[PDB]
Amino acid sequence: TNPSLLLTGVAYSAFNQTSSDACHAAKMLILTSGESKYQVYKWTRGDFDYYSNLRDVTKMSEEAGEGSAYQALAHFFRANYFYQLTLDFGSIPYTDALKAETDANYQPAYDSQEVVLAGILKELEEADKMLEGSDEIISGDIIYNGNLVNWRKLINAYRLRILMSLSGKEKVGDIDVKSEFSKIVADGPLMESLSDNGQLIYLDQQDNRYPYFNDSDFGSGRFMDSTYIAELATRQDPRLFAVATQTPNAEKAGKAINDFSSYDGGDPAVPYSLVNDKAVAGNCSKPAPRYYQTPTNEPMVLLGYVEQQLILAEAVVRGWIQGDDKIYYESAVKASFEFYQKYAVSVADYLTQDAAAEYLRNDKVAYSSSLSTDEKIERIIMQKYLPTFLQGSVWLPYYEALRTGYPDFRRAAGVSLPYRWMYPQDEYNNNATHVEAALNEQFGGSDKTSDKPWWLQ
Ligand SMILES: [Cl-]
Ligand SMILES: [Cl-]
Ligand SMILES: [Cl-]
Repeated sequence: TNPSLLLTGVAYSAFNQTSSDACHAAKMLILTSGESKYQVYKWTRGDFDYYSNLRDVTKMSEEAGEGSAYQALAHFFRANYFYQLTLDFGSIPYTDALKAETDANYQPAYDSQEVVLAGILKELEEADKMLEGSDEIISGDIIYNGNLVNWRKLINAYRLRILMSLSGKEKVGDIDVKSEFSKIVADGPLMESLSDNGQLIYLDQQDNRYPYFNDSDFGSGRFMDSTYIAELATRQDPRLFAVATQTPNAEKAGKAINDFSSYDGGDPAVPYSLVNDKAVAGNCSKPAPRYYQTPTNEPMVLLGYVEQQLILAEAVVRGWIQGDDKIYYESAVKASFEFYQKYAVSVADYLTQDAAAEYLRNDKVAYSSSLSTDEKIERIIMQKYLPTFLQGSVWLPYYEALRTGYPDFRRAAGVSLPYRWMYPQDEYNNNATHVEAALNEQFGGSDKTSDKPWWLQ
């Protein structure tokens, strides 16, 4: 082996992450054949599966030369997995992780969420610095074909993602959140267009195909959530056509593809049996068939230009940086249309830049200085949320709803949105002392999905 071969594997695994479960929690999909615990906020324990991925990252770093670009990339991959892990749980193994075998008698101590977040922000800072000005020629880079500047852009965008998630904090470790954010924007580099997306391209070849291709979970029981359809339809958003089918009955009636009334979903917060009746009757939309019938569908975007620009828009509104928030917002929306136009081939004519410009003039979408601050934030977060259908943002749109309040996810009376996940049973079984110490440091001994983690306090 060699680091190039290992990079290919590490990069594929990281950039191929996606979560249909998250899309139930984020009110895009429903299950009508049974109760989805994600749809109705009944999850309990999470899992530590990303530690296996982290062990592969470690192997790639150990095989590479000290100070090499591969080592910089390892910091990026570590940051991405640790960020996702800490958002799930709070305190997690970090500094003490990955030093013994997974099945060793020794199991790792947990670091506080603040320590993890500050740590990975510093790892990303180090990665950006390591790559700066580098003439190193790497191989196996299936994301950016060896362009180290593109990696720096992605690293910096990721730092902004993390920092914006910490909008409720002045400091994280010794890092001043707003001043660090501003410094990164000033220094750059940042993604400049959709071409700079941190995304994985799929190919019609063994082990290289889109992850939902021929996924059996797309048959019976899977439909669009009525609230997501409504968010799109009320904005006259033609990305609706790209993500969803018409209802079977609307198709039968010969309603136009761009007739917003020909799309409908099921109510996620009523008993599923009632919504199954609506779906059986032919009155619910399903995910577009390209999501499971095409071997390359669309690239999986770990972190893209659309999100980056909307992070920047929010930072302007919050006063963290100067800039034109309207054009950050509009550049993001326009780029999202450009993305869907490429991959939603059957509805591409509705997704031109002329269509984007019209969409941006719609009620509920149009952005201007006269809007209230809360309205601006809602606009921005909504545009971050809408294009994350079956995408590489994984649970992040759910956590952004916890941070910002947007969207306000439909749920039955008395149902709370979980803040986090409980620790895996395996941790209680084999790492009990360290788990107990983590619960005592965080929540006075409690481990509940309703325990509010540090980043939201
Ligand atoms: Cl090397
Ligand atoms: Cl570990
Ligand atoms: Cl478990």
